[PDB]
Amino acid sequence: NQYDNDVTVWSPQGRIHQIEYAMEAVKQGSATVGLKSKTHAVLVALKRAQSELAAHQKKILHVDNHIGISIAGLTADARLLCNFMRQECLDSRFVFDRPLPVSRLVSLIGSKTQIPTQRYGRRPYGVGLLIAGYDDMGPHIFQTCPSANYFDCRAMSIGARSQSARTYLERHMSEFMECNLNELVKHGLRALRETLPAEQDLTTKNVSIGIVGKDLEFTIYDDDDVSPFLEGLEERPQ
Amino acid sequence: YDRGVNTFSPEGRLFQVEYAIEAIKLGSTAIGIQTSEGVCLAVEKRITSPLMEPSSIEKIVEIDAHIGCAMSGLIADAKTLIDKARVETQNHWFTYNETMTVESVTQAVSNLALQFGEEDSRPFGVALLFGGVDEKGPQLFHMDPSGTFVQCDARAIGSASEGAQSSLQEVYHKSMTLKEAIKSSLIILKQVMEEKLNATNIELATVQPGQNFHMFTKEELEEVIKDI
Amino acid sequence: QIHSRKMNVSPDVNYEELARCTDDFNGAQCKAVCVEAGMIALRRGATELTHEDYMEGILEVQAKKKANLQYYA
Amino acid sequence: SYDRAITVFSPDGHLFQVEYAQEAVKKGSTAVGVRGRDIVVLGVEKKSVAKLQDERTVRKICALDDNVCMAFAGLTADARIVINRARVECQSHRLTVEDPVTVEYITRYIASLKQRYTQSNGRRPFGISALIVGFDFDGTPRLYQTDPSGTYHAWKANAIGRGAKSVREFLEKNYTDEAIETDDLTIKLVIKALLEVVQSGGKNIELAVMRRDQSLKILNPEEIEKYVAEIEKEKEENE
Amino acid sequence: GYSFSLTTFSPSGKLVQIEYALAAVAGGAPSVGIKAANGVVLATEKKQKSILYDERSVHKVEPITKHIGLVYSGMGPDYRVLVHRARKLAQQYYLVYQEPIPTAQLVQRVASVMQEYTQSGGVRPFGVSLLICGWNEGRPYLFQSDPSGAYFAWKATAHGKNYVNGKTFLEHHYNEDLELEDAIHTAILTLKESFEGQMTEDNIEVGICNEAGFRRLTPTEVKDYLAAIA
Amino acid sequence: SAGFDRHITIFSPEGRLYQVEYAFKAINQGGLTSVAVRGKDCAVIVTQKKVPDKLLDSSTVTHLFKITENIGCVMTGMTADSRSQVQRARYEAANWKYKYGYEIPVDMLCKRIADISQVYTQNAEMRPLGCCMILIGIDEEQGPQVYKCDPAGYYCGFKATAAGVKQTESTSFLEKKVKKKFDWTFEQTVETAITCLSTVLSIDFKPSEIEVGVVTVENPKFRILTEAEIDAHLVALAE
Amino acid sequence: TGYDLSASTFSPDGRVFQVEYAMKAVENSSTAIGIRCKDGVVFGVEKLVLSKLYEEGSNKRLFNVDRHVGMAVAGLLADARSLADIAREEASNFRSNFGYNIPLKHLADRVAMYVHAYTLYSAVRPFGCSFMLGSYSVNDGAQLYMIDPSGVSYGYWGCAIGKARQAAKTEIEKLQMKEMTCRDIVKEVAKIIYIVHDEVKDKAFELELSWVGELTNGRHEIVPKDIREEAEKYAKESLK
Repeated sequence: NQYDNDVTVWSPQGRIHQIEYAMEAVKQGSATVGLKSKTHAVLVALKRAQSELAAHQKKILHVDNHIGISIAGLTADARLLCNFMRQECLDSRFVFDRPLPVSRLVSLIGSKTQIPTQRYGRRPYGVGLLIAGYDDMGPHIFQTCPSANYFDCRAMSIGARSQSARTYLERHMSEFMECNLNELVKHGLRALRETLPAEQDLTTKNVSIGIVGKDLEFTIYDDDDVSPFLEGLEERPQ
Repeated sequence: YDRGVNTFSPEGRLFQVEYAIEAIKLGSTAIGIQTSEGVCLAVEKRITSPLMEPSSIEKIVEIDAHIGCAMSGLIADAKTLIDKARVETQNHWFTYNETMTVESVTQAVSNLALQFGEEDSRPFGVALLFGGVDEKGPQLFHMDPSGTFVQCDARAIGSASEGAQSSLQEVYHKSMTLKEAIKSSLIILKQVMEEKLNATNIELATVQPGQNFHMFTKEELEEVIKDI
Repeated sequence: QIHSRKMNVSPDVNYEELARCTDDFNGAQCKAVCVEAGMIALRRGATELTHEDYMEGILEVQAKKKANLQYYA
Repeated sequence: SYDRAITVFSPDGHLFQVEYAQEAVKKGSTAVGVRGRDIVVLGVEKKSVAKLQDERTVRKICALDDNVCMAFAGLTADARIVINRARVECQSHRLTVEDPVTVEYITRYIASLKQRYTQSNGRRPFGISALIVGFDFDGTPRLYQTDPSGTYHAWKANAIGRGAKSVREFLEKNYTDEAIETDDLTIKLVIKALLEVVQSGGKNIELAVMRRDQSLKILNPEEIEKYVAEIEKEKEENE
Repeated sequence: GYSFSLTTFSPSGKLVQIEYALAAVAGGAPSVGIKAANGVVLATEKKQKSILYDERSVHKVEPITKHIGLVYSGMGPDYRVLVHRARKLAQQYYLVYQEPIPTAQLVQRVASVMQEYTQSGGVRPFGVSLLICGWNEGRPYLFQSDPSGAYFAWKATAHGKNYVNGKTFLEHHYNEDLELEDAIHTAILTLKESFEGQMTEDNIEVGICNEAGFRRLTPTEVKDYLAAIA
Repeated sequence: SAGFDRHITIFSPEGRLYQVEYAFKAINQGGLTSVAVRGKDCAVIVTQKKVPDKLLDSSTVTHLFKITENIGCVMTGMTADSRSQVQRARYEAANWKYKYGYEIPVDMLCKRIADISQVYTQNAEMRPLGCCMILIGIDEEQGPQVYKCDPAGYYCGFKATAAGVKQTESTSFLEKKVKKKFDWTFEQTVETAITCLSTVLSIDFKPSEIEVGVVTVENPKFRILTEAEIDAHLVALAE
Repeated sequence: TGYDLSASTFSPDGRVFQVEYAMKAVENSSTAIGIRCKDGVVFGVEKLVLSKLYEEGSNKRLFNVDRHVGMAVAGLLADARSLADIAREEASNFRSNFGYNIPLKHLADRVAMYVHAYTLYSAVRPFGCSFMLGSYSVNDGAQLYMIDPSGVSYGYWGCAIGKARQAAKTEIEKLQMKEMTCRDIVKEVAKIIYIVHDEVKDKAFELELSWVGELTNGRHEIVPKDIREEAEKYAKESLK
């Protein structure tokens, strides 16, 4: 095909297949889970292992005490956007000394990721992100795509095998809004279990959680926090 | 779909840096193990000519006394990464007056690794093993031209890395003493590379929490020679 | 339902559940799933086949399942 | 992917362009240098200055500093620009830095220069390799070589392709772990390598010997012929 | 093929791209330039796709000083850009050396200019060849600059489409001891040989360099000289 | 012919302006046509304002523009590039008046625009402006002028000229008209342009179909004729 | 084919197919309409519900940052956000230098010139959205503008961009925009939105409205369908 040069090439079909390949690179990532209540925002991650003598790749990165992120893609661009959001949060704390609202930051990332999509010389940032953030205007759970677009989701899941999760969150969204933090994290864990293969099960080693709240700063909930929340998980019947 | 890094492959991958991963295969194997007693790194030489100075191959190099480093790839990009690591650690000490923790070294090195197609080049065909004993105890990490890094209890990278890694997985566990881990790595290397091991064709390095200096081994491999 | 009509399946099988599992499946792949359930029952030497056999059939039909998708490049 | 670009990997990870640089060196002539008991000795061969051409403009050897000299094989233009770069670098570092220069730093510098000019498109890598000699390893002699791939190493003795295939094998067969007894046996081994070299007639062969305490010395054709005759006689009673 | 890029040689050691630019020179309107004992003559012809033009709204003959004549054969826009840069370069030299441009200095500098577009694929050389005449040290001189970035002198020359017959006419007709008016007559004769149709003041303009200064022929002078060509 | 036309900077083996002709073909796609005619003391421009739909506001689809209070302009090409070049012409005229102080005649403006267009033709960074230029202006104590500039950078004055799709036919009509010396007054000039266009499109135009501009020695202020004035001109030709 | 791959590469005849690809990509996007009354302008946009993972108001296609301008898009949303940013920057530049409100004609002119500037250079591509520009000025008149990714802009009594182009144009034609006020315009806009392929092949859609006029002191505000639900029920008046 002639039409697979840089994103500058418009397809006759009205597409730019580089962008679609970027979405596929998003689907190249592992399963992720993101869900909020009316008072908290929680994202749940599945840390992919490498071997019995190596550690799992981390999926949840800290940007600010009020905004958290979860990645799915080529980790290079993921970390580059992570540093970007860290810098913008710092400038927001510097100028007027105010925690940056989620929406404006996400719009800035959208513009930044869009500039490559028009301009030759740089591939668009090809990583899928889940964003958890709370501000003085509202609680937010967000996702973004390398197409330089972002979507505010009550409940969201990206990666391989994610459709079973997506069905779980679509069925249960009649429940979360006023669920407590423990119930919300249990819902997230149940959503993760849906994507699991029949031969693999959740444990502290491969599960990562991230929670932010109006009265709870964003922190990354790894093995230590995974240990108590594992109880109450839905079983695996047939 | 191979002209440059800044083009996405149909599956979402990149068929330019995946070959940079393939460049790791043509490099010599190296072994790295993290143990509670200490961190050890092993490097294969395959003596190329008796006239060479054996230490002239920089596949075993130190960036600071509390930390270790090992290489598998093109020695030029290897030396570039080595120099960058020494520079970041020395500057971190200059500004903070403390040792640069090994995880921060691995992260900060990777930003230079993240310049193949995002500034304004090409990924360096080198894969590295870091071993540090610091504020988080004994540590061993692995990093690859793709820019991803991982804390490792053990790791083997380079040519014939797959079989060595498999055997090490069968033997190693995350609660060994250091000496038996070195012995396992040594027998695996002896199995794989050429022949009966000696200082000419293998290199060894190991750093300890109580000895945050001198990972290198210089003719104390004689104990290894008489033992293994 | 159509291709299992001749195969004497156990009545306690939720074909809606199989449809839930068999995403992206074409009709030919679903027929292959039923045939694979039959062959799995034969491997068990089963007198009759059940829901579990259908799950193994899908698991063998569905896809290559692909390699470790974070270590890629 | 193919070899048409500098920065492109082969699908198996190879960089065919730098391999082509090494091979373009490999077509370049013989160049073998050794480090003796104290002295480092080199021998320039295959110049074949034909009558009308003068041998002075050949530049068989150029001295970067008083403790390091170079000639390179391959393309003379690249050799010359690298000579100028190394000379400027060593002189400027000795003049500016609080402490003077050692051969290790200039080795690192030239290796970095080759790696740099190799690193990007629109910038051809050098097609030259050279064998580095240093005097001030705390007064001890040491020997390196350099390669277009931006690669350097340390040797007791080294050669490059056209001279490598025969002469280097002859050295690895002959090289005694005892350092050549005095600069006399150092020059004797250099002349033996030249005997392993193609023609050894002395019409264009010239040598430069540096003692690692004394500065660089240049050998006259008459002394070279005398040494060659001595080595031929030594092979003569070797029967 | 090798003309796709200007930065590479052909195996035959030829720059194919530069050659095709000189083909555009052949596509240019023929111009005749010869020198006489008392001066130099630069003549050229013009035709219009329709009589709707203002044929005097532009000029093909242009000066660079009060005593320099200059004519081209190529596409107009590149010619005009090169004329602008040449005039500016002459002004810069006048500022620096406090003297007007010599003919030799002007031609070498403008040729170096026209070489400046002969590097890198992002730029294209002028499809214009220049004829330059001027007075220096009390004697007349003439040269020619071509898209190759070079120059050569000429006691008698012409270039454009159907130029070879002009060369033949100049070989068999030009002598070094001609007079200025007879030079203009020879120029209009060889232009008439070079191009078809009647040559009128709407069709030709001629500039002549006199040792004191250069001037362009007025339309009435063009009508007078073109009429009664032998 | 084929292959070498893919880039603007590449000369085809025949040495031809292929990308220039491609810009021209981009011009001809828009089904439009314009003409400018010079008179004894007047200059007249008129273009077809072929309104495609009624839901648009007719004021937002004009193609006559004032670049100077005493200079007129008329377009033929894609809307975006025409707007860009009229903005550029306005900037150039303003800059000329800023630097020199006194007037910038139509000659200077069209010459400058043609020069800049030649610049974009010369460098391969940016695509040439695929639209044509026609202007009218009064000159100091000499009379009106009509000038035509094109993507090729060609630039010249015109007693009469045409642009758009209907090039050859309109030019032939004008050529048949202009062969006779007479008092080509304002009314006669505008009538000639209008009838030229009404035959080349062969349609009985409604007044909204066209836009008429004029500049004259007696009225140097450039004017765009109103619809009622268009009807007056049409009933003048009605005889 | 061949003379197609770059926005700066001319075709052997006619114009660049890159721009044509841009406008057809605009043609397949979600529909957006905008209708102006005597003193005001009203916009209408249909949006697709994604999945239930959507958050009833997320990633909406209505954006307005100007003291008297409303603006809606019909195209790929990322380029829509970028063009909104460029429009905001241009409006702020004009407000800072000139000190007063920009005429919508000049603002649309500058934005469309920038858009077309993104089609001139081979290193950059034409945009993937088409949007409309709505405002009122007490000084000189009432205006509506429509801008495409080809850098071409026009003013309309009413216009419609999306997968409803011609049908929605006909639905505009039945109106009498010269004399109607914006209160009826909202009802007709919402009804027209619902009649033209609300969920024929699509599962379902979300409707959002924009409304700027003289009656609201020139400023733009989103007309709330949270109140009076009158256009919403007016659309359902047309189901049979």
